[PDB]
Amino acid sequence: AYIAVPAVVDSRSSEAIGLLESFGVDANDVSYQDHDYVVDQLQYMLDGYEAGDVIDALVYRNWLHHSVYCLLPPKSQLLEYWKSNPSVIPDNVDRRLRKRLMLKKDLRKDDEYNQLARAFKISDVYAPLISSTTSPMTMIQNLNQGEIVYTTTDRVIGARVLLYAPRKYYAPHSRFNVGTFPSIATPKCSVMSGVDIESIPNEFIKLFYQRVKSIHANILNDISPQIVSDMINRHVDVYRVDVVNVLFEVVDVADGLRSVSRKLIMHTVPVCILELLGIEIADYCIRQEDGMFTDWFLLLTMLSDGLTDRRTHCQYLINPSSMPPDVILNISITGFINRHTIDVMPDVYDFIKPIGAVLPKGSFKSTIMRVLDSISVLGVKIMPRAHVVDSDEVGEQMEPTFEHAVMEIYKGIAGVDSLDDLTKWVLNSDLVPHDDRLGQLFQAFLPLAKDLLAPMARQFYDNSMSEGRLLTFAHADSELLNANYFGHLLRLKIPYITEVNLMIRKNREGGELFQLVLSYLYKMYATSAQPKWFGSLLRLLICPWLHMEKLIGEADPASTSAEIGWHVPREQLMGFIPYVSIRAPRLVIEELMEKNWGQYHAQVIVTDQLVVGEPRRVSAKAVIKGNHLPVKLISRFACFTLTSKYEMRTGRGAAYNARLAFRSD
Amino acid sequence: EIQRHITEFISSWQNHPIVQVSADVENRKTAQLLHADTPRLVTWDAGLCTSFKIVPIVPAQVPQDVLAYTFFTSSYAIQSPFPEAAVSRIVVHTRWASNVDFDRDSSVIMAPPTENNIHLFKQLLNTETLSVRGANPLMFRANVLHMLLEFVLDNLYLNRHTGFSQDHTPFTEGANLRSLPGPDAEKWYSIMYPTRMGTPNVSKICNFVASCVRNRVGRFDRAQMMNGAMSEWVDVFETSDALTVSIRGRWMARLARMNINPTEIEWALTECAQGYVTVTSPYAPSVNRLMPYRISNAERQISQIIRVMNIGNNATVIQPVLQDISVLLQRISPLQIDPTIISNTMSTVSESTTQTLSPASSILGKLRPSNSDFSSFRVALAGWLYNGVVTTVIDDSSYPKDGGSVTSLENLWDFFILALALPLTTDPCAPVKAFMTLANMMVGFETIPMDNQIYTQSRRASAFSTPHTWPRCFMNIQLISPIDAPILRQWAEIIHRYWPNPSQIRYGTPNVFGSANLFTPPEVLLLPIDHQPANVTTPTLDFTNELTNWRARVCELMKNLVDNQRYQPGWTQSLVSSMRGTLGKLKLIKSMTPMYLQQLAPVELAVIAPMLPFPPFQVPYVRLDRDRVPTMVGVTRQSRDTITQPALSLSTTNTTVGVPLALDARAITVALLSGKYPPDLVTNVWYADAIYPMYADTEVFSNLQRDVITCEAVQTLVTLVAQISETQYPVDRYLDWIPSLRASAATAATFAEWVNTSMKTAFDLSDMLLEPLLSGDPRMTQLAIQYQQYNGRTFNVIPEMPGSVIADCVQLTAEVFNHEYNLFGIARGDIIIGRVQSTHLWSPLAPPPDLVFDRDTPGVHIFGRDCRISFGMNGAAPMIRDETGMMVPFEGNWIFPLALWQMNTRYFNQQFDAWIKTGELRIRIEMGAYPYMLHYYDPRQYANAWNLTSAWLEEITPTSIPSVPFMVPISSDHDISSAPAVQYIISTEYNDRSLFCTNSSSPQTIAGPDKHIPVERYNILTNPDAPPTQIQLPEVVDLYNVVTRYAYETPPITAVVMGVP
Amino acid sequence: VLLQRISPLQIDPTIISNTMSTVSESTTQTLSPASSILGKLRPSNSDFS
Amino acid sequence: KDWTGPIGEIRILKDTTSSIARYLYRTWYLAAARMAAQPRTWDPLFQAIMRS
Repeated sequence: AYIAVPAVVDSRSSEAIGLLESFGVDANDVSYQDHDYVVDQLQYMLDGYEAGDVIDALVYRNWLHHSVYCLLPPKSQLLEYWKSNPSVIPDNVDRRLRKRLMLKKDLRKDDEYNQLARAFKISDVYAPLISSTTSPMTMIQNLNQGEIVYTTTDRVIGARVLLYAPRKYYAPHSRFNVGTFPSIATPKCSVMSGVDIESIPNEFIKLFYQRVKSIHANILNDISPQIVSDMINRHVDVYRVDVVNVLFEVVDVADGLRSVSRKLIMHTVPVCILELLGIEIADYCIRQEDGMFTDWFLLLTMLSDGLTDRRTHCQYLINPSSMPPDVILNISITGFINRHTIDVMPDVYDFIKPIGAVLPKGSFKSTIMRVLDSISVLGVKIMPRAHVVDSDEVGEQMEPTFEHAVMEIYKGIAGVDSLDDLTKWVLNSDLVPHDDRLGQLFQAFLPLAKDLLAPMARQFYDNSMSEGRLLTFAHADSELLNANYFGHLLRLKIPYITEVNLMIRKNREGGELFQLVLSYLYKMYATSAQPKWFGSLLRLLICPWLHMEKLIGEADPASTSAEIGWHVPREQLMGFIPYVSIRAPRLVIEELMEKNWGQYHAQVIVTDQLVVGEPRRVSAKAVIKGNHLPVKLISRFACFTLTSKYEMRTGRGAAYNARLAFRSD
Repeated sequence: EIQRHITEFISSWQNHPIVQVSADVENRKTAQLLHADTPRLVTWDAGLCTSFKIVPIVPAQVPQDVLAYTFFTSSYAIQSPFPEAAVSRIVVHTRWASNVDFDRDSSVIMAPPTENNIHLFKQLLNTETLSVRGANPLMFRANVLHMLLEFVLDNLYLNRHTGFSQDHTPFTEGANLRSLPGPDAEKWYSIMYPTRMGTPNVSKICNFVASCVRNRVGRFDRAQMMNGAMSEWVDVFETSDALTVSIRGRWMARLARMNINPTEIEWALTECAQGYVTVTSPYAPSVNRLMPYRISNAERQISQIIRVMNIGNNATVIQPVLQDISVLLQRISPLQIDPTIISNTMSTVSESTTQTLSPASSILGKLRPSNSDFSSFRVALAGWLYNGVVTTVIDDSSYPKDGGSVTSLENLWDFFILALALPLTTDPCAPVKAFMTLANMMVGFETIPMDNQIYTQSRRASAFSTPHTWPRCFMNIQLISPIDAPILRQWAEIIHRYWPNPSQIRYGTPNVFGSANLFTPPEVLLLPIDHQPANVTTPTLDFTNELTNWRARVCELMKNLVDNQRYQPGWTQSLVSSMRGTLGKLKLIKSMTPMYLQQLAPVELAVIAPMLPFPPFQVPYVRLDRDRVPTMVGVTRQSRDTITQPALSLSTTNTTVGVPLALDARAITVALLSGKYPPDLVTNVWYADAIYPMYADTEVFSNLQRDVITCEAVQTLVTLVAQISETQYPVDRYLDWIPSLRASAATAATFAEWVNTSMKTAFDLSDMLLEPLLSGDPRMTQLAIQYQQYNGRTFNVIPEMPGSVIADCVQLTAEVFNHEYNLFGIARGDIIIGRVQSTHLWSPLAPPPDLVFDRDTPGVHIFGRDCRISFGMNGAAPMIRDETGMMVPFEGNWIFPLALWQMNTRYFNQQFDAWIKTGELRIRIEMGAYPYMLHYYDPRQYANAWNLTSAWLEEITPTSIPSVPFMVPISSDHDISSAPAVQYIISTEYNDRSLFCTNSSSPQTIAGPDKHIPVERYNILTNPDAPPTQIQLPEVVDLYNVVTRYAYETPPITAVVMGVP
Repeated sequence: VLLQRISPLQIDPTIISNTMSTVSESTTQTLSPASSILGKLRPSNSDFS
Repeated sequence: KDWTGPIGEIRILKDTTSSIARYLYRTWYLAAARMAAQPRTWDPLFQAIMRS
């Protein structure tokens, strides 16, 4: 039996991962194949040939007929190796050619050797032979015959390649086997159907499976993970989180009767949050006595990367208000249809540097800055409020502030005075803006946004880079680009309607419709780049820490923790500020004691008074000179905080060429 | 309106367009044409084929006073096939007990009727309906049609043979019970076999079960073909749904019509190869497999028409196809480049160093080889498969740039290049371009008469593109004077005599592959040149064919030109002799390319052409005949004003299709002058080695499967749109009692978008089905194609529309729905609002005939267009006016249309509701069709319907109405004391087919409406004289019949047809 | 303006765009007829005053 | 409004836009479509030369 799963399977490692219970199969007899090398071999295979020949060749290959390649030096070193110390010449050889090879001190002057060598072919001796002009189909079709295949080139696909000569001449089954490529040559070979072709994270397995299901879809023996669990029976990495989707529906129980309105889906919630919140297939009220969402459905919608319905397939942004064109108040969860892993660590996060998250104007900030401040998984704090900079704060240290500065833009438009008249002039009864008038307002908004805000933002962000590594919210995309912001640029959105948020909140300090107009100004000020689903940051923020305590937990607080920070020598006249903080098991921090923390230099200015009831502290300022810190310099196995202020354990202080120092116990 | 503008904003947010095809699609058309995916045809169902589940509503009174708890089977935890409840109804739910491979993403899932089922009927066209409840009553027919389409498309499965087990209880006579898989399967057997239950009581279930036939349970027929193998098909008695059984029987009939066994697969892959590779198929008793691939001819032709309509005047969709066939010819062709043969042969041309001109060295600069010259030759070789949509011409830059005198030597070589390159292209004006190329170069040297002052002799030869820019002096050679233009008189006869001759080559396998060509017969391809099959397989250089003759006579014309007496004394003798030697050698160059084009290229075009993602599309080639040059190949996709016949509406409602593409003339004649063979080539070894990896794929077998769905969805579209619009095709309409609006072209286009989206949601498709037809006017659609010659004579092809399965099954489901509208949550007729106060226990879904009235009832006032209400003055009664011009008070029996109430739903409520509640008038509101709730009530207590019916009357809107609420009493099994109940809304027709049984585990029903187990459904059990196959399907659905269960396997083609390498 | 706001008809831009396809490039030298008429028609949503 | 969703990391511009950017779009689009159809960009030697 041979089934196929949508993930890279190695025999020694994916057993340690388990990798089959991760799709949802309860489970010896299950022997794993090593399909690690075929993916890199496929990547080397694709750059020369086309796609379809390579894929349609690899499809027709069984993974039980065990075989191997053979690679030989082309012609001159082939005859030279037979000339050399081994006389291991096969019996297919020419009777005259082996006789001329068994002699000593052959050279160019030998006409009798050279005349026969210039008419000698490799295909005379070795058959079947893969040359460079052969199709990829006939390579595998000839490979499925005779347990060894002779080649000429490296660029082959299939089994392992072994070499014939030394490099100086060149230029075990069980009953159930899993793999990552569906075979067709056996009437019985199977493919699992858990996840679709849209959530496969390898980008070569995805390209393979789309082409397989494009043409061979009728003849695939298809099974589900429940049927796999029927057929079977009768170090620990972080940043790999199982995800599922919630198939729910909104119900409207008025009094007695209930109705069903929509049939929604919520694409990539993590499984650990669903386990720790303890939710099941039942009904739920998702509103409080006020009408706010009750602090767990809010977190579920802030973890996902999508929310659509199932009858049509358009994006569904839910209503956060309580005005009833469409109020979502009751939820009935009905199942979980796909399950796979995901690498939570993104691509853009390479060097340790501050995080600029771009949210729109009416997104929920006042709730998430309350919730993220109140999380603690271990003896650390994940994201305190003192490390978070609002989008508001950058334009407030100014002669009358940027909101009030563009509040008086009305002086300059003909027929416009008394700001309510401007807000009546721009928006109609629909509160959708007119096409020209919003741009006519924007052509006066824009020099106030660029020539007045951006130098102050550049100065403020230099100051914020100096006094620690923080997280900075931002309204628009270009607000972090016209000001030369240094850090990771994150474009985010929430699954909610940000517009009707702007009419719920009172105490807005100005026109309540004016801030909706100002939100439209920022929405048009930004560039045309696609934002990336706030759950893409929130899973990074929460889910590695929550997975950490299941295996770091109660080992010892002294020797699971360690911290990185800048170190000044003791010889000073009147020191260790922290940079990150790392919590890991014992072997990982023992592997962190090496990888020396030199080749990283700053210039610490350290002068302040004691400020709070905690012990002696001076809020220093470190400015990194050299390169910033890579993450693979730390680990893949050790979680670390992202934001930190600067302080050390009276007198004064000056510019100190600091260095780092890994301390632990 | 501060809070109200938020509602307006959200209601203008939620009306976003569902279709965003505003961007261009011609980057996706190319990928679809080069590689279209297969649909998913065969899917297996291991459960039991049903769609109706019997749901309980009100639980039974399992403790009571008049009967002990030891009577009921529920006290002993005995599992029963039916819910032991007080009221049981039938609701509709597709694919419960269905362990499918994967779902079609279709579902008609319904709540029980005590809940609200309005969300199924506001799905389609209610963009502008505000409330959560309520739907537009002018959308009901389109909503029901989409619901029936989903209901059909959710049942397209094949039944699977799971496995049996003989029982050990004495409940049956040792019968063989089915075992169906799943996580929890020990409770399906009570549901699946009603007659297996023991009979303790005189409860209604036990009165039904013990009054049936015993030997109709489990297995009764199998086909055992081999020892120790799966049985291929069985026939089983179990709970089923005869509509679903009918749908899956028709689907199995279609897939059994598509079936082939590997013997003709062997024969077809031999005939397509033309013997150059052979394959095998075994000779043994079969294991009864199912490989659906053989389709008809018209299904292939229709998809060919749709693809030709896709490539419309674009030349960037069809360019990668010719570029693909270039690489595919390059893979298996034996010919190769040899660029050095001209540079070798021009090393022995006798000339003098003293001269300034050099005829030996001018050709090598004019005709430089660069090894990328077959990339422009194999495209011209591949363009012979398509003259209808592709017309390969010579590039503009390959012409001598405003004339060029014949005294010049470089332009004289430039003439030779074009004269060799022009017969290869499929452009019909190639001979007149070849003639005018010389006639441009001879201006003031030799003159011939023209047609006008515009297309003169000096008019550029590339400007002759239309087949009647041909000069009269070209088709009458006598008009060219033999003594004042003798060389043009020569070249005209050379064109009229030695131009190549078209032929035909016979590709294709007509049996398995449906032939795709139109305007040519099947199993034939047309070539521009002549071919002769070779007798030898060790080929060698010969000089007797049309291309070598053409090269020789162009060289001899240039020899007569250099030997002309007006042209020679302008030169010296050492230059004339060198040019004559160069021409005499260039005639006798030794290249294999004219022999290859004669003998081997027509074989390997026919080898390739069936195995091709876009099949050949040709109109007839012709040399030199002006009257048979084809213009305007054109497809249609719609009719016009009132002409409903395609042969009449074809000539004025088409779209001309086709492109020219440009190739250079240098690279074709480098290929023609320079080409050689391998050293020891033997053709029956070379082609047998080359063709063998090509014929292990199955992509053409996937395209044959896609053409089924591409022809099927068109007839599905026509049949479904004809139920709401006025088309020309003869269809059968059933849903006229359901009201709808007068649909426009925008409504028809939107409904057709929903049709093909639901069509490609099932079958697992991801690109571009039926949008070429969808882009304009889906009401009147038709498919045809035509071209004409120059003389106005038109050929045309109107392919017939073959049999469709989904379009038949939708009409079958509508025929059932006409008699079982109740099960899908729809009522028929209209309601009568009036105060009825009594203690009786009749049900409002079956009212007594004393309370209803119609238009034929004497003394009933009818209200129409005219709704004018006069108020009351000084105590007189207010009045409303009749249709006949009378003026009546607010009393009696009235008849409204629903739209009259909807247009005046505020002004009528204040005037009428206080009179309906307490006074003495009763209003009949004509609707035709409506959904309904069911609020039950305990019949021992008081019950007023006014809070329900006032909430129904106040939610009526010019857009929508909510579902109609009723009040049905709860039946009991012992005597109860009666309390007065007031109800206002009753029905008119019978409306109580949805009820299954009342007091299921009880001896009798005394008070309230009763209904026993319906004997007319379970016909096979209760009637001992009926055959087991019999279904009375257009009237009732019977919920139990024999179903066949297959165990066929679907292997790939290469698992049975090997190929012998 | 009043006659625009009463009318049932909305002038959509997408009917010409779903047919004519600015891509076309029939020849290789200059613009096609299909891409040349769209440069004149300009199916933009400016106004239809 | 004059963008669709992403094809990976690229949003496409719908041709019914009201702005001037469609005339910038069609020149680069036609340029790419006409350079990709050239035969010289597909032999491996010219790709090695442009690597060099």
